[PDB]
Amino acid sequence: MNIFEMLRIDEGLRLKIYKDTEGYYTIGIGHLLTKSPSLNAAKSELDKAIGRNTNGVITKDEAEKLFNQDVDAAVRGILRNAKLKPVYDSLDAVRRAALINMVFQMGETGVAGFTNSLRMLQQKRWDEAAVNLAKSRWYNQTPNRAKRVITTFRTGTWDAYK
Ligand SMILES: [Cl-]
Ligand SMILES: [Cl-]
Repeated sequence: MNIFEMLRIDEGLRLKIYKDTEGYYTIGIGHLLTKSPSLNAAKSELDKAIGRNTNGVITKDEAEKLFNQDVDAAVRGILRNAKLKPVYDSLDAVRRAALINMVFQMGETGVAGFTNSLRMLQQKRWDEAAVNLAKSRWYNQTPNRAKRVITTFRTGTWDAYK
């Protein structure tokens, strides 16, 4: 298990434009295209992202290319953020993947707002952090996925993804 296999489980793989759990146009392995309700706007974002005039359909290789870029972008966002970087640096590689997962789903600014959970993670108060993380819109709207990520923070193992 690693961050790519983890997010592939959590996000799935779809080669045609679909709506994510929030209703937003998405493709591939959780590649958000736009929050606009216009399918045409989403297709324009897709064509720009891929470099060709699709029409809402991509290949598996193309989906994996976006995925690699999106995982990169999550890590780079963590490292450039003054709240997220110290927490990330303080973690083991398994829990680092859990934080990347959160940033992939919600964005750098969103995760950086979890001030109290971030402090508990920095303090390595794993059970307390897990309780605090679940007190969130995140957990309520995607509870099975959040439970997997929270278990990863709590245990530092991949048990929730086996
Ligand atoms: Cl993008
Ligand atoms: Cl879920």
